[PDB]
Amino acid sequence: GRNGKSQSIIVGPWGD
Amino acid sequence: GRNGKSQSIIVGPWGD
Amino acid sequence: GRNGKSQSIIVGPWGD
Amino acid sequence: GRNGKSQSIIVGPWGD
Amino acid sequence: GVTFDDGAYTGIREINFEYNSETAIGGLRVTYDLNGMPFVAEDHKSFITGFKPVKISLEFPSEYIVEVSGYVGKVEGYTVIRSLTFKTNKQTYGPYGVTNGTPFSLPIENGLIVGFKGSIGYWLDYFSIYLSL
Amino acid sequence: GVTFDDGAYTGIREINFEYNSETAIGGLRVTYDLNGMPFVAEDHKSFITGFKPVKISLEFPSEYIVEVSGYVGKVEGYTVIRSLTFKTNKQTYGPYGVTNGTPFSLPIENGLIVGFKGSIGYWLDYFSIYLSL
Amino acid sequence: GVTFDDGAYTGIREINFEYNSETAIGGLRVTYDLNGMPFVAEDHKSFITGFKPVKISLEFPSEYIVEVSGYVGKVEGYTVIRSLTFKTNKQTYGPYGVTNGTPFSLPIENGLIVGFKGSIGYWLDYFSIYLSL
Amino acid sequence: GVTFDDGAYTGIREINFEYNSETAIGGLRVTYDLNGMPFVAEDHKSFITGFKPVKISLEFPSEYIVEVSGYVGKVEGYTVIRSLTFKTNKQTYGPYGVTNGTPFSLPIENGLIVGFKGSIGYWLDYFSIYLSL
Repeated sequence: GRNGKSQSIIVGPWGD
Repeated sequence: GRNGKSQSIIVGPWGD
Repeated sequence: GRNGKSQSIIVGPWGD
Repeated sequence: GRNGKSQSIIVGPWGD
Repeated sequence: GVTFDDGAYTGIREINFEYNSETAIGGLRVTYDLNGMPFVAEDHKSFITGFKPVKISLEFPSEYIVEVSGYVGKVEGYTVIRSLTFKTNKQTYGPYGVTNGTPFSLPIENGLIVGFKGSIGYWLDYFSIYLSL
Repeated sequence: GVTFDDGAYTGIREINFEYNSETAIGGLRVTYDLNGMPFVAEDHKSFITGFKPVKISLEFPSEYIVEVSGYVGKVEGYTVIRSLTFKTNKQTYGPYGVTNGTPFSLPIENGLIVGFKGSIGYWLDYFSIYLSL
Repeated sequence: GVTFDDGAYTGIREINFEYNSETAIGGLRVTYDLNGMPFVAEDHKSFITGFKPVKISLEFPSEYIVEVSGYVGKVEGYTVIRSLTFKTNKQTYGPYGVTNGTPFSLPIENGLIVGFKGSIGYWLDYFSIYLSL
Repeated sequence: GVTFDDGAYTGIREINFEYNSETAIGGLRVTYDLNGMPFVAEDHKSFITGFKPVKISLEFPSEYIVEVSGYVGKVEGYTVIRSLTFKTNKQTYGPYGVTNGTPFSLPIENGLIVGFKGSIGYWLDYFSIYLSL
C-alpha cells in the first residue's frame, strides 16, 4: 500500500 | 471551454 | 488500505 | 475542445 | 420525467430507492459522504406511488459498491430501469424489481462511485454514474 | 487463456481484433497514443485461427470511443465475449461477431478509454477498460 | 494552532482571510462550489484579533485561480505564512501581508484547486492545496 | 532554449541531470515507468558542456519522490533553475548546484509525479511537473 505506481480507474471485467 | 468547474468521469446512461 | 474514501491529489504543506 | 487526448494535472512552471 | 444530477462527492453512505415487482424502479435518494460528513442529496421521487422502498446503508468507508447491475425494459412504451442490484465488497443488495429485458452491468475493478444523475418520471427512466479514485 | 494488461496510456489510435460469426471474438491488438506518439501494444493472439480481422483506425484525437458494447456467451462451455461494437463520436464500428447471449454496454458520458486488460485463449475470455480524463 | 481540513469540492467561489502588515496571515474561510451550489466551509479563525480582512469573491466558473504564492517566515519563533497572493485568469489578488522571508509559489499550468487544509493558531501556521481536473 | 515535454507516465524510475556549482542546472533525462516497464524519455541536453552529472535511480515502486525544491536565479541575464533537490520517502538527493536566489518547493502530501516538461538552453530555463494519483 502507498507506493510509487500511478493508479487508474478500471471498469469491468465483462465476460465472466 | 477551460473553466473553473472540476471535471468528473461519468459512465452511462443506462435505460435509454 | 483500499477503502471507500475518494482519494485526492494534495500538494504542500507550505509554512513548516 | 473535448477531444480524445487524456488530460493531466500540471503544476509549474518554475524558473520564469 | 424530471432530470436530476447530484454531482460528485467523496463516497457513498446510503442509497434508498423504490421498486415494484410488476412495473419498474421508482424514486431514488442517495446519502453521500462529503469529506467525512454525511450529505443527503435531494430525494428524486416518482410521479406515482405504490412502490416498495429499500434502504441500503453501507458500512462506510470499509464497505463500498464494487458493481451495479440491473435490467432495462419497456413499461407502457417507456424504456426504464426495471431492476437494480448493488454489490459491495461485503455483500450483495438485490436484485430488487423486475429482472426481465436487457441486462446491464458496471463491475468496478478499481475506483469508486461518487455520484448519480439521471431522470425519473413514473419510474426511473435512466441514470449515469460518476466514477473516481 | 493467457492474461494480458496493456496498462494505461493517453488515448487510442487503433484497435485490431478477430471475430468469427459462428464462435466468438479472437485476438486483440491495440495501438494507443502515448503523449502524442503512436504506441502499438503487444498482440494478444488467439490460440487458434479461422477468424476474420477488423481494423479500426480512429481519427485521433478528434475521434474517440464514446461507448463499447457487445455480447457475452458460452462457447463450448467457456464464457467468452462473442460480439463487440465500438461507437465513437464520428461513427459506429460493428457489431462484429455473434450477437447472442447476455448483452453488456459501457456508454461513456464523460471521460476516455486509455487502456485494456483481459485474457484470451481460443477466444476473448473477458476484458476490462481503463478510464480517465 | 488547530488543524483544519475542508476536504475536496468542485471549485472555488470565494476566499476570505486576515492579514497583518506587521505580523502574518490570520484566519481563513473558503466558499467553495459544490456541484453548482455555493458551499461555505467552516471559518478557521485566528486565536487573536487585530487583522485586516480581505474578501476575494471569484467570478465562478469563468474565473479561477491559476497560481497561489506568498512568503513563509518566523513570527515570535513560529514559522507561519506571512503573505499571500492569489492570481486568477482575470486578475491578481494581493500580495496581502508581510513579503519577507522564504517565498513559495504554486503556479498551475493545468488543473484546479478544489480544497484547503492546514493549521491556524495566532496566525496561519501552514496549509496544503487539493488539486484536481 | 529548446522546449521539451515528456508527457505523462505511470511513475519514475530514474532521473539524470547536469549541474554546475558556479552557474546552474544543465541537461536532464528521465527514465519513467510505463505500466511496469522502464521507459527512458529523450535526453534533453544543454547547449554547452562543463557540467557534473548526477544519476538518481529510484527504488521503484517502493521509493517515490515526495518533494522537489530548488533555487531560481539569473545567470548572464537568463532566469534559470540553478539548484535542484529531490526528496523521496527513502532519502534526499541534493541539493545539487547553486543555492542562491529565489527558492521554490513542491512538497507532495498525496499524489505522484508522472512527467516533466520544460525548456533547456545553456541551462535549464524552467520546468513543470505532471501530477497524478
